[PDB]
Amino acid sequence: TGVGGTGIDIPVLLLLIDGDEKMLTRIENATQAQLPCLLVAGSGGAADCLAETLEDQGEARDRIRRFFPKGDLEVL
Amino acid sequence: EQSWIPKIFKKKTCTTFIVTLCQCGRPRTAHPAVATVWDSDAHTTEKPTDAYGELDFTGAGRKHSNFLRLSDRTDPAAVYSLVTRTWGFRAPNLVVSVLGGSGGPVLQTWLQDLLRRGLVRAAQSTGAWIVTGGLHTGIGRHVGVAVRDHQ
Amino acid sequence: QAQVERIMTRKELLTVYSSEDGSEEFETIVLKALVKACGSSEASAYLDELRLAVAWNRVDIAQSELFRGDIQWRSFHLEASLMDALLNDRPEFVRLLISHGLSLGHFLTPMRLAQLYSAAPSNSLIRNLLDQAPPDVGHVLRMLLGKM
Ligand SMILES: [Ca+2]
Repeated sequence: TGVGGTGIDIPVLLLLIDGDEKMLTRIENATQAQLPCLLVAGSGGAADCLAETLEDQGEARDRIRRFFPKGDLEVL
Repeated sequence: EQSWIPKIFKKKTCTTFIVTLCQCGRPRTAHPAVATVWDSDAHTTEKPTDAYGELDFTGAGRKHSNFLRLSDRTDPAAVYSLVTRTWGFRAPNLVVSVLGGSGGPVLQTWLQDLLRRGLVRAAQSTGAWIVTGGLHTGIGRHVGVAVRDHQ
Repeated sequence: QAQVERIMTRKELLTVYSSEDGSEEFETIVLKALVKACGSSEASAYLDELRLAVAWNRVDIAQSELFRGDIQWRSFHLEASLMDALLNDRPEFVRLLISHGLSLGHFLTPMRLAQLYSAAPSNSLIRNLLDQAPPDVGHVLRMLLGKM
């Protein structure tokens, strides 16, 4: 936070609210970048599914909390 | 002092053609005459930036909104230095980036309230930056309106 | 024994009644059984449980399950439930319903407001004022405050 290195690190995080498979990939990339992410329950697809997974059938939830397309895709 | 913005940053052009209608969406009629799978950079020609400057929204506004057009493959260090020094934005004490498509122009009332109250109050107390899609729709619009209200 | 095992195989539907020392209160139990017996979330088959919850005062149950976020509640879906909650004085429930993505501006209509005012309780003071005076609400306010 300025003053070159004399300052201190500027915190950062990402807030997630619903999304789609592309949003899930974005979240995965960000996490692999070691940046905190926050999810909101009840937002919708791509956000509530991860919240439920953290709280915890998994395949059934993946199909339920997200639209039929890409649900069979085990890449999800 | 913007004589160097084109020097550092650059703009990207379709250049090569990858198929009536191509991947880049440019009509076949309007396409460079120089021209399998579209390439993000290999099938792209780099050119100096040309859309830098400030915006003054018609009607109500702050008469100052630094808008810059830059290539996707740009080092964040130069962008951060530009923002911090040239535009006079002080180093944030916090940065929050919002994510999610938020299908539907109108969002849930509970979700809108949660966002505008919690996130914006936290930013106000700490004096942070918020990064969202610069689009006047959905979550970006909600963040913008909440930030303006708290300002 | 085989019958008992078969019953256990589908225990998702069976629900016990907790006497709780003469509780004599199980609306919540009925709602819990109904919600746990559905599972699938399509937002078109959960309206009946919502209407039952409105008819009762089990707001907590509805929030826990019906509005846990799993189901995709639309806008027009909650119009009737909101109207019922307003007519029966369900404050917590109306707050919950409006919270979950209900557009008041697109909801309230002159007919709706007329019905809300017609919901006055029997020979109440407001009923007398309305009869003495479409909602026809401006005149009563001007009479009370003074219109000056
Ligand atoms: Ca049902």
